[PDB]
Amino acid sequence: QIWLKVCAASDMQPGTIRRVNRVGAAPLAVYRVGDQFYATEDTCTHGIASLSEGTLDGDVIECPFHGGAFNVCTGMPASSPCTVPLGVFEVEVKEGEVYVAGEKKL
Amino acid sequence: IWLKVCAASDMQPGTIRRVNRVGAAPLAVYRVGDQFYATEDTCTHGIASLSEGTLDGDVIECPFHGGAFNVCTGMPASSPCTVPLGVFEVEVKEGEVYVAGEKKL
Amino acid sequence: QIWLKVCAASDMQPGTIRRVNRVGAAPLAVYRVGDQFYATEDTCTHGIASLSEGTLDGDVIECPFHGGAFNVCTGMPASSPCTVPLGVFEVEVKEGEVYVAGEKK
Amino acid sequence: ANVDEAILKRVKGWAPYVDAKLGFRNHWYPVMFSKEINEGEPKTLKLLGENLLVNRIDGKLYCLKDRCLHRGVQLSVKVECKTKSTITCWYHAWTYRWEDGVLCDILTNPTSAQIGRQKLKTYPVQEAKGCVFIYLGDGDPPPLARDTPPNFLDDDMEILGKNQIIKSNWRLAVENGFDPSHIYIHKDSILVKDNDLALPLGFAPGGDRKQQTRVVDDDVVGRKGVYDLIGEHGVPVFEGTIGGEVVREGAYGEKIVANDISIWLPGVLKVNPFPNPDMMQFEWYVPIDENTHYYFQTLGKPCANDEERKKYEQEFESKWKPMALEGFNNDDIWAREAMVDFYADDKGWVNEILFESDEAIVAWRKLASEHNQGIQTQAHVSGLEHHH
Amino acid sequence: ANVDEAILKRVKGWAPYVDAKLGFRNHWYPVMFSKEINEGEPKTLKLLGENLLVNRIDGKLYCLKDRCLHRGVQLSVKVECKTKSTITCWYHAWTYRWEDGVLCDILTNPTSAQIGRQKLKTYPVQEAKGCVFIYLGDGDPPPLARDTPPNFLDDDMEILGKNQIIKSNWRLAVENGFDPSHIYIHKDSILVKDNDLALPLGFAPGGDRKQQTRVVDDDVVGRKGVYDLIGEHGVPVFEGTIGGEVVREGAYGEKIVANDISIWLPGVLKVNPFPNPDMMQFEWYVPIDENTHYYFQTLGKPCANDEERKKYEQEFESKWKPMALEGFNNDDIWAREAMVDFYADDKGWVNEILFESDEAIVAWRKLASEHNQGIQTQAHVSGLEHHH
Amino acid sequence: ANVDEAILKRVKGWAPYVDAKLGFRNHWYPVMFSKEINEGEPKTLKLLGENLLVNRIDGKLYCLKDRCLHRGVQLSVKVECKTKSTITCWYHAWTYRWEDGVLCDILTNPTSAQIGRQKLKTYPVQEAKGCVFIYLGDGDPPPLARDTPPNFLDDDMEILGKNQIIKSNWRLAVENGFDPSHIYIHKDSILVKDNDLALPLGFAPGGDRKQQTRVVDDDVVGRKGVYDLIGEHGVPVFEGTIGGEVVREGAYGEKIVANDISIWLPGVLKVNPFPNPDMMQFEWYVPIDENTHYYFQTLGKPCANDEERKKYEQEFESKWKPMALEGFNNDDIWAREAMVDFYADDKGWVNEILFESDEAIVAWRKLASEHNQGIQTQAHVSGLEHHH
Ligand SMILES: Oc1cccc(-c2ccccc2)c1O
Ligand SMILES: Oc1cccc(-c2ccccc2)c1O
Ligand SMILES: Oc1cccc(-c2ccccc2)c1O
Ligand code: FES
Ligand code: FES
Ligand code: FES
Ligand code: FES
Ligand code: FES
Ligand code: FES
Ligand SMILES: [Fe+2]
Ligand SMILES: [Fe+2]
Ligand SMILES: [Fe+2]
Repeated sequence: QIWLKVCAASDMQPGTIRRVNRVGAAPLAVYRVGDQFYATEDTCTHGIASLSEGTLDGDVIECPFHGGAFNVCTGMPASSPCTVPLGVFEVEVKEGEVYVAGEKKL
Repeated sequence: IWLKVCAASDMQPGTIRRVNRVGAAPLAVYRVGDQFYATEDTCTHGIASLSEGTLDGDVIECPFHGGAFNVCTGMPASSPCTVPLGVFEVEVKEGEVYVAGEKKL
Repeated sequence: QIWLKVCAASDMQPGTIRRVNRVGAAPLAVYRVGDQFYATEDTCTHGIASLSEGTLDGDVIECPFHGGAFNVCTGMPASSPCTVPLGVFEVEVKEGEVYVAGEKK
Repeated sequence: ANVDEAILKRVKGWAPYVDAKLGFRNHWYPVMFSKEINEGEPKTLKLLGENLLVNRIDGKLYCLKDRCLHRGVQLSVKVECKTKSTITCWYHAWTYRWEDGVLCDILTNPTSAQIGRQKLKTYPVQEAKGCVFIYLGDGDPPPLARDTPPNFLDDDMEILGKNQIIKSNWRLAVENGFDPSHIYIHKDSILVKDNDLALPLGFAPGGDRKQQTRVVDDDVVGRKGVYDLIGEHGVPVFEGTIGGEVVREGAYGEKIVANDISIWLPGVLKVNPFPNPDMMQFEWYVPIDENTHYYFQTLGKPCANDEERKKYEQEFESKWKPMALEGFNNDDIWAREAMVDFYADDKGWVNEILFESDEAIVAWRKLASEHNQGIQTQAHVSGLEHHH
Repeated sequence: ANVDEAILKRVKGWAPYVDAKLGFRNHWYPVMFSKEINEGEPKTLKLLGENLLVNRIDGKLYCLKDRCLHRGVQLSVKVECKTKSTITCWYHAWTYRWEDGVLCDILTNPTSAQIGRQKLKTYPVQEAKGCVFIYLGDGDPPPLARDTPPNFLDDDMEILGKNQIIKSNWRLAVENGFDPSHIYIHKDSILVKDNDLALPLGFAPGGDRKQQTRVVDDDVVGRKGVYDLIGEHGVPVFEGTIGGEVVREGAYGEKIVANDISIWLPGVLKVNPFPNPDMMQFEWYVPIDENTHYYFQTLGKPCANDEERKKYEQEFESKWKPMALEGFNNDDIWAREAMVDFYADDKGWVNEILFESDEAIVAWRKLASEHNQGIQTQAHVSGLEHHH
Repeated sequence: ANVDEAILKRVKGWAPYVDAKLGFRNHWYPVMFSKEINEGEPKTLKLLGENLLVNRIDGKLYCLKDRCLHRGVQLSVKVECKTKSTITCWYHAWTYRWEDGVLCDILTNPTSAQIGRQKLKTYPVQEAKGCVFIYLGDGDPPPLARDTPPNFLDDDMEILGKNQIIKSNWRLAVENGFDPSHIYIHKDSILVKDNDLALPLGFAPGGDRKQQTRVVDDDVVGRKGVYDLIGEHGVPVFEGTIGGEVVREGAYGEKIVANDISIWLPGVLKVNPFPNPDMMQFEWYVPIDENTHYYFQTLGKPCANDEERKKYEQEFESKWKPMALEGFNNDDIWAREAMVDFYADDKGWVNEILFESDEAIVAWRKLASEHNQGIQTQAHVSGLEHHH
């Protein structure tokens, strides 16, 4: 479906990440940066790691396998060895419920 | 059984004195503060004289390879030393340092 | 002949170097070190570099090719790879005019 | 110890494994066959960077470090065993007991204070299934079974094999071994045609991550390992395609092999059944130094009597060894060698781009990182260094 | 990046050039002749430290990095071209398109998420005058003309040549070639006698420093280089003296050669006319790794039709290649090799004692330092590194 | 300079010696025999890591550094001696005087300002006793006698010998030669049987540590050395026992040799008498590089006239060279080679376990540390480095 209910916005602390599993599709990661919410593909583009098992530092997610990293707002690589941008998914808060797009931007 | 080494005042804190024994291997006497300790003089790792080494607290550093021993326990404190030193009983009695002619256990 | 008039003292800013060309002879370098003037051969003794294209650090000129260096007062090497001393020329400032000796030492 | 700290900081999932270039200390390792070491004829080898001497005395195996305490020469340059129970250094004649390494005599100076006071390093040695295992570690050893795969030590299991030195780091040999997708390199092996094997080109995995492996950290004998379960939910590939066109087919023979594949610390693979439905392959990748390993291959077949064993040996010689140990696994050897350059500067551990079947490899890296019994270091080789 | 920073700080005039041990990135370099690379026959080479594969498909040249994205093996250990437009790694069958390097199939796992989401590095390749040029650089290439000397690409200029691997750093080759005084080493070359050359022993320079060269940095096609003008105010040396006594003479032949000598980025020399008054020599010194270069020698002569081309080709094989490319330039090869030890630790760049003819070399060093299009580093070879 | 500072810090008894991997500067060293260099035939060698050229002009030896000032090539790649007194570099014809190293001409530019303003390094050379010595040092040399053992230079002493290159560091050679207990390795030498030597297996020391050696710090000729006195109060060991059983006997011949054994800076052993009562052996271990030395062996015998010398020459060639210099010292060569690995990472200098007869070695290390005339560094080799 177009918008996927994740959780209540209050169920995520600043600087945390939640994995969103999807029937028939690859998982997403939702990130809380301050009061804002962002989402990418959960699988690192450099390999098979889950970015939701990584470390968030401001708006940069660090992959747990090789220390590559991405900007979670843009999906662009921030650290080697990552070179392929992440798919970015729109997040909206409606009645304090977090929703993530089922299709990536562009 | 007891050898007369020196006056206690003859040795400054942090100093080492070699004790030659006729018919026997030499000993080393160490002053750590106001306490005294005695070990074999010969490093267990080779043929160095520990009395030519450097005392840092209760640890004697060998001049040959930088191995070290705790002078109270005779246990190695730095590589390459692995074999414990013979420890010899010390007594101060009447301003006089004495070393047991025999090793303790 | 001997003394050569190079320039007005004021024509050189402090910490700068001026090349003095001489027909039938090797160029000189005139150094202004604060309010004092010194003169050497211009050609680094290690190569073909012009010391006038180098870097003055106090009374030491650093060659621009290899980072060799010389004390501009004594001409002696201050940094490798320079090993052969620079020819030094006496300098006198008289009435705000810079004069350099005809020949060395 | 062994690798730039900037690389170890990047590989958060398995830094101890990446650091373990010289291998894991405090495990048993096979180094030769029993029949290669004869009564009173000492043999030299290098294990985890350390030069060792092995001798058979009254049929029992003893292992001393092949490095004199005095000036650090190898005793083996000129072996002088002057009594049954001793070896004498050729240089200044420091003499050591095989049994405990104690410096018991010095022929150049029998009054020396060193006599009885120094000890040369000894390691436990155990023979099992015609194979010589050395415990490259300190203190009383664990049971051999801890560091062997299931069934290897079975009473009825008859073990034959082959050993040789290979020019790659041991971990490249392990990963190649355990890698489910590497089956591709075996697609034209003579074993496939000439023993009528079913052999896919690869696997399309299915299920979640956890389902791809079974981690054993609860074996009763203390074995620690990983089973590769890719084929439990996976569709095996028998038709490989480019742009939708078939370009390659797997092998559609009758004989089903490699149902269960498992890797065990310290680095020994078990493939069951293989290379035939009634046999098993066990192979070790034993660290020699940073650049080399023993590829120690064994085949197991249950046997009930000398009739069955002798027939197994003839078949081993005429078919299994040439067709399988060589004809199949020779391609693994140069595959290992081909990875050397990427991982030689330790940057391969960061730059590798993994895909789905590498989940087996990752599970092994984590298992190895968490349950290894110590990291061998160059200081172990040269002589341990400390200020307490 | 490549050299001890204490050394770079000393060589203020040309630190980038001293740092460019692996060569200059983002230039065109010739690596082989067209006729050496046949349809569907991929060829391996190393350029600026990178292993590359070149292939010809429907007559066109394509260049891929010879290193699988997965576990970093060379594809060329066992080339598997399964369709005309792709290569399949022999290990796990990751499959890449020659035309853009896109990972387009994986035979061992057709469902893998990596498919279509990874790209193997490709480099532009262009054939001109029978020579294969690779742009070892990133993004859209500049015109080839930028990185070729004047006249190499002229319509009528017929180019023939030879290529070989020489064990020195590329910069030693460049400097030897452009060095006015090194002509001394050629005084007994078979070409001097057998082609009646006038050849001095060296030059006594005249005029000032700026007049010793012409620095070209305003050519419309963007080429950057230096002409050696030592002979414009210099007296050529025909009588070599020790203590005023003549111990060697130059060569007093009729044919005038080497009127203009120029060196151009990225490292190509033009000598005109040479080895004969109606011909030109162009030679490249192409960095392979820190210790080796391609010595890519070409001779150009205007030919107006096919009869002339064949005539030239026959003169080349029978005369110019053995007498000039070999008989003259063989001495350059061992000259280059003789400078390796002094520069190998990078200390020769500090300790060298220059004299006046080295003004040309210094002009090149400063040109190359200012106008190169980037410094190749070991990280370009292994994988670029950056921490947020 | 040369060794990890953490190792030099540990070896407080003899840090300069441990640091002296390349040898000691500012001493004389023998490098070849006089008869090996003829008039006007320059000879290359490497000494303390420096490439050198030696020439004989009007009977006299001269030594130049074999490295052109200009681009650092070896002149010896292509020797051009164009006048009796000069050598001309093959590359750009820089010309140097043998006598003082002055750059006196440049054939490629006779107006160069470098002429008369640069000096190629020279070293003093002296022939004595048929041997060529080089002072590998700066400034005015001391007398040769300073760096030779007592009696080597006596008027009557006839010296014959042999030289070869050995693959160990020079210090391992010195220590092996001076080591009292190393005699064990010679127990089966053909010399011992065929020249009926008495040769113990070793020595049980007697007396105190101080009586085990005699250090000479002489200031008449300035020689510096140590005598081995282990046999003065020591008991010769003629039977080797293990666990109280005799396993080996020494040699009970009549001839008593090696009464006095002394080692002298810069590293020359004297054994008197040897290998026969009427003769002495002097042997140098001359550093070539960190891994290599000249084993320069000489036998000396006082001879009064020509027919004594002639006779000595015949006995040397027929007997002493093959039985002693080879038949005895060949075992010293492979013993030295056996210590390389342990000392190669410099860790042997910390991890060695010394016993009583090593007091001689310790006395040498301390003597050498206190009285050497300079440590050769890698910077002496490439060019001395200093920043203001
Ligand atoms: O190292 C190994 C040794 C022998 C057989 C295999 C194998 C694995 C999977 C499928 C078929 C054979 C293997 O990996
Ligand atoms: O690299 C080179 C290749 C060919 C010719 C020359 C040359 C230059 C000047 C005079 C004579 C020949 C050269 O330098
Ligand atoms: O290698 C050597 C060099 C010089 C002397 C000896 C020697 C020492 C003691 C007794 C006999 C010979 C030796 O072995
Ligand atoms: S898998 Fe994320 S950085 Fe490699
Ligand atoms: S002899 Fe004391 S540390 Fe070696
Ligand atoms: S030319 Fe001046 S330091 Fe080299
Ligand atoms: S090195 Fe073995 S006894 Fe001396
Ligand atoms: S290394 Fe090429 S597909 Fe695995
Ligand atoms: S390198 Fe010797 S003259 Fe140029
Ligand atoms: Fe395999
Ligand atoms: Fe040339
Ligand atoms: Fe000897």
